[PDB]
Parts: sequence; C-alpha cells; structure tokens
Amino acid sequence: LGVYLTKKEQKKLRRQTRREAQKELQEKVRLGLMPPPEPKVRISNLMRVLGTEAVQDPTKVEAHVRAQMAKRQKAHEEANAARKLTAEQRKVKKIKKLKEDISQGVHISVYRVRNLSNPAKKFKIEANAGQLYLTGVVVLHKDVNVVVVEGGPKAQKKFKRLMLHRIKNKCVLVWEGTAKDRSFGEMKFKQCPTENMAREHFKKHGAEHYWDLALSESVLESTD
Amino acid sequence: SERQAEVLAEFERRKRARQINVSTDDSEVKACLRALGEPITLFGEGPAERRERLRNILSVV
Amino acid sequence: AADGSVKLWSLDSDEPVADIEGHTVRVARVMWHPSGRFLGTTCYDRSWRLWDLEAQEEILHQEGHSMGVYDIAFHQDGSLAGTGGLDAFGRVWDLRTGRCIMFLEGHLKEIYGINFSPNGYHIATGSGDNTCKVWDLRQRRCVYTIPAH
Amino acid sequence: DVNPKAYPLADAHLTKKLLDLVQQSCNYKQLRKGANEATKTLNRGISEFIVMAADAEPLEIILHLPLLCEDKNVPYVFVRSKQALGRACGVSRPVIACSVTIKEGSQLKQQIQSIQQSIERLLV
Amino acid sequence: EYLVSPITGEKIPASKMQEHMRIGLLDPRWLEQ
Amino acid sequence: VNPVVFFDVSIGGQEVGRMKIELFADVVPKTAENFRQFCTGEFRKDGVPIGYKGSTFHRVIKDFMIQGGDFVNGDGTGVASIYRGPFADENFKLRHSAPGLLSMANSGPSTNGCQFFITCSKCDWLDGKHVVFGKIIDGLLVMRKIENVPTGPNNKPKLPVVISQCGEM
Repeated sequence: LGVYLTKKEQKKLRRQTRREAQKELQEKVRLGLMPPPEPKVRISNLMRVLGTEAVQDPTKVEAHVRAQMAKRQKAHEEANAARKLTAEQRKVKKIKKLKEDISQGVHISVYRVRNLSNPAKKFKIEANAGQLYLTGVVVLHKDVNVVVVEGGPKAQKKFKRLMLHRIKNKCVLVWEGTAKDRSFGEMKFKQCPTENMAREHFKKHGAEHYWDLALSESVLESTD
Repeated sequence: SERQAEVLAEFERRKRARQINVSTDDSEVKACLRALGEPITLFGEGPAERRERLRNILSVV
Repeated sequence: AADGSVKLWSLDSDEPVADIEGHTVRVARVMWHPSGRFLGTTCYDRSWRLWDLEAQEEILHQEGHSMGVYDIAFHQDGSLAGTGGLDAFGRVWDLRTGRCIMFLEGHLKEIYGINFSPNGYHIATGSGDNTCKVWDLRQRRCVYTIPAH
Repeated sequence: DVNPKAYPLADAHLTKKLLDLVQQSCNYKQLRKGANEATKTLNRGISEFIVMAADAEPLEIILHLPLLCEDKNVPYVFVRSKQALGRACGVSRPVIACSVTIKEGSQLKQQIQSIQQSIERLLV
Repeated sequence: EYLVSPITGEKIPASKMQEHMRIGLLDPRWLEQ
Repeated sequence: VNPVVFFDVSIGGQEVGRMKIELFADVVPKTAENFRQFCTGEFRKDGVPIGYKGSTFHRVIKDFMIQGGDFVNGDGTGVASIYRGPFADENFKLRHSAPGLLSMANSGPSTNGCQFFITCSKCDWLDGKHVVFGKIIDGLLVMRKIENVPTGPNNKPKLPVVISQCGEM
C-alpha cells in the first residue's frame, strides 16, 4: 500500500510544480508560441498603468480594463464549470453511492422496541434503510417489536444511534453480529398477533433464534 | 524565409522528458542503462547527473 | 506459552516436571486427553501435534487447516477430536482411523471456543462472529445458531 | 512475522484504517508522536489508544507500552513497519510509537471508538 | 515488501521508500548550484 | 565480470571513435582500480574528479607503441595513481606479445602511474618490465589510426591526439 508524505514535502512538491509550470511558460513565451503576458490591471491600477493613455479616451480604457477583468473572471468560472462534473454525476451515483462495502460480511443488528405504534418512526426508520441500502425485517407483536437490520458496517453504525439516540417503550440491540450471506430481503412490515406466525416467518429465513432471543428477553424483564 | 527551426522540437522533448518516470535507484539507473547500452557513468559524472542523463536518453526511445 | 514449549508441572513442586518441545510458533491450545495418556497441543502454525506421557514423542501432528489451529476439543469417549482453525473451518478428526469426519463450516471469524457436549452427539462451536453454531454427530448438520453475545 | 513478541499485531486490512485515523488526528492536532510522548499521555490518562511498530529491533524499548495500556485499560495494537507509521503520523523520520488523545466534541469520536472496538476483539 | 510511491504511483521496495522520498523530490534548481 | 572502460579518441580535433578497453582485474586489481580513477576521478584534488579524461598520447611509435595518458605533465613524465603516488607492478603473468594490449607505462620498477601504453605489435622486450593493465576489446581501428599518426622528434605527434571523453562501459 501507499504512504502519506508529510506537509513539508507537500509544500515542497507544490512549489516544484508551480516553479516548473512558471519556467515552462516563460521558456515558451521566450520562444514566442504565446504573446508576452500583458500586465494584469485593475481599477486601482487603471491610472498607474494606462493613465497617460487613459486621459485621451477614459471610457474606452475603462471598458478595456473591465473587459480584461471579465475575461479573467470568465476563465475562472468556465474552468470551474469544466472541472464541475462530480457536482451532478457523482452527487448520488459517484459521490453518495457507496453501499458500505458489504460484500464479504453483512452486519446484523437485532433490536427490540417495546412500543413502535408510531408510523412516523416506522416510516423514518424504513426511509433511513432505503438511502443507506441496508436490508431489514420488522415483525410487530404484543409489546414486542423485533427489528433485524442486516446491512453494511457504516449503515449499521449510522442506524445504531438512530434507534437509540434519535428515536424513542425502550429499544435495545439484543444481538450485534455478522453473517456469511444475506438472509432477509427488503425492508417490509408484517403483523403477527401470535408468536407462531412470527416464528414461522422467522423460520423461512432461518432467523428463529432472533425471535426466540427477544421472546426470552421480554419475559426476563417482567420478573425484576 | 523557411522555418529551418527544430528548436520547438527541443522544447517539446524537454517537456515530455520532464514528465518521464526515472527510478531514484542508481542500481535501476544502471540496470536500465545496460538494458539500452549506455555506460554506468562518464568521467566525473555523479549520481544526480547520472539520473538526468538517463532521463534525457529515454526521452527518445 | 507463546514460545512453543509445553510445561507439565506437578501439584507439589514449583518447577515444571516435563518440557515438551518441538514447536517454534506460539502454542494456541493445550488440552490433555480424557483418558490421560494422550495430549493434543494445537499451535498457530496450522498444526496440531499429539504427545504421550509414556514416550513423549510426536504421535499425530494433524495438519489440514489453511490457518492456525486455535482451539481443539476431544470427545468424552476419546474416539473423535474436533479441532477449530483460524480459517472458519472445523475438522472433526477420528482418533481410531486418522481421518476427518465432520466439517464445521458456517462461521465468519475464527472458532475461539470448541467443546464437545457429554451427550455424545451435540457439539457447540462458538466463533468470533458473535454466534455459536451447534451440530449433531448423527444428523451431520447445523442444529441451531445462537446469538450468544 | 518478523517478531514473535507481537501480541496485538494487526494485518494489512485494518492497518489502512489505522493509518487513515492517524492522518486525520494529525490534521486535527490529535496525536502525540514518539514513545516518550505516548507514555506521558498514558500516565496523564488522556490517551485513548496508542499504535507502535514491530520493526524496532530492541522491541523491549517499547514493550512497556502494552503493559502501561493494560494498567490504564487502553487499547493497543502493532503494525508491520515503522517507516509507514512515521510517515502516516506526519513526520518523515521512522516513528515506533504514537498516541491518540482526547478532544471535547471531536469529529473523530465515532472512528476512534470503532478503532478501539476493532482492536479489543483482536487480542486473542 | 512493496509500497506505492506517493509522487509517481509505482510499486517501490519498502526498504527504500524513506530515501526514495528524500531523493525523488530533489529540487531541480539545486543541481546548478 | 571484468570491468570494461570506454575512451573516445580525438585526433586533430576529429573523433576517430570510442575505444573499449577491458581491464584485467583478476591479474591486476590495483591497475583496474586505478583505471577506475582514470575512467572517472573522484575528489582526487580538493574534490575534483581528476583522471585520464583530457589526456593525450605523448609518444606514438608506428607499429611499436602508443604511450600517453599523462594528466600531470602531458609529455609522459606525469606519474599519478590511486595509491598516492607510484605503485608497484601487480604480476608478470601477462605479456605484451599481443597487439592492442594496454600496459602501465613506466620508466622502471614500481614507477607505474597514469601513463598507459598500448602495444601496437608483439614486444618481447616489454614483457616483465611492465604489467598489462588491460586489453582493447573494441576500437582497434582507432588504435591503429593513433599509432599511424605522424610523429616528430622523440616520437612526439604533430597532431593533437587527446581523449575527449572517458568512462566506465
């Protein structure tokens, strides 16, 4: 892998590049491939540079210096425009489409919310998994809201503080681990009034131990 | 009135050669020189100018 | 220890009685046989050697794993031994035939915990992937994956 | 590899993340280079984790750092080359030990916590 | 052991990268003095 | 392998080409080490690469010898080497019975300096008096043209035959 050279040689290399460019430009101008650089002039330099020639036709001279200013500003603006490709192309396809590198292992977080009736929270949560491209499953039951989110590690890190610190009845991640392959499909909701209907749907993807852990944690909290 | 000038060729070869990778290793320097056939050094030709000569030589090939 | 030496010490002396050498890499696991004669030492150099209290010689330097053998687990009867490696592969070798029987695949990280159940069929292997997979010696499949911690 | 006395020695996967964190702490003025400064940070209790190199030939010059971390309950991890660690820390000279300190409301809190978690599950 | 040169982007020996960074950024106008 | 040198001969201002002379480092390691300085000096005098560069052949006896390489005096009287003065002969196993062989030219025993003499023919009288520093593997036409140069009194060539460039091949 590469190494990160320090700021001293950063400045040194930048100075080498700029001096290289300046000397190459000066050699080309000495050859004459481009005209010698006309003195850059502003309003404050208007009478310093061209004043003697600016007395005869002042408005022409100020028009010329403003034209030079406009040409410089236009060169800058269209240089930015030529360099401006990530603004739209990357925006969401090359600057926000990452997927958290979930190729060899999918981080899975199983949370148990005691109260999740609010559709707002559900909507936001699902919405939060759509932009992060994280898979998930949510089973609703009597005082047991199991949510198994399987996605990338960055999406699992961003969703850990979303359900614990950004959304409010308590939510606790009962199991945080990785898997060899993805088990759950898209983020869909399904109502299960009985534990058998949730356990049969969890047995379709082999996630019956996630519901069995939540059913054991919901009974251990009622003792003490 | 004819052109009769290849000095622009000299500038273009200089600017191409300035953007030509040269190993910072004298060993590589001399290995590449033996690959092309140039001597290890000239009388009183130190390492910096050895690398510079290597750069000037691979500017052509 | 991590020097590859196996120190056998008594319950009365402060010095180790027997020094079993023959390994340069760090010895990962050292577990005696349930009978007491054999001794299986699995090291981090993709090897698991077998010694004895009668001869102190290399009996079975069982290789096969792509990475180092972290944990080893012999059966209660002593007929089989399940060795877990650092490449998410667990080989259940036979101590009567000298061949592998069960491949304990299905985990992501290394199998840090291996211990055969005294029921004679169940074998629970907990790995570093925050899960513990149970297998059966007769069903020859994964029983249950428990998210322990 | 080169040195058997390398307990938390990390491989070439999270080493890149470790060096990225070191560079970011350099940009934020959030590290102390050198074994002596790492030891001072450990003594002051403000060190969060220290990274050393397994290329220092008398490793026992820096083998007191893991003991000090054990005393203070501080994550510690090794690398495979001192030159890479030194260059990543923001200095040209080979560095064999660097420390990452604390900052109130640091933008690097999440990544430093992730690095602490990753190291702590690699000891065995 | 191979590293990547920060200036040229080419595989380099890990043993030389120190003096490689010392000398690959050798300031060109130094040669005349 | 044996070290090979290169020297571009310039007679009268006209380049006659480069002459590749490989020094026998096995039979003469000291002469081969000195040739290195001749091919390229190093801080020799206050940090100056003084050597065989710029030297000229001061004696040209046609079909007999081409002696020169004196960078101190230029007339063949200069004696300089890497051993801080004159050095002794390495071995007498090499003979001057083959044309093109360049020996260390000297005025007697243990007087071998920067002066080198290429034998243009088989010199049996030069065997044992001087040790052969090397053999010319290429550039025999340039050596034959330098040996056939017009020489005035005391075998002094009237045309300037100097080495324009010298180095290690």
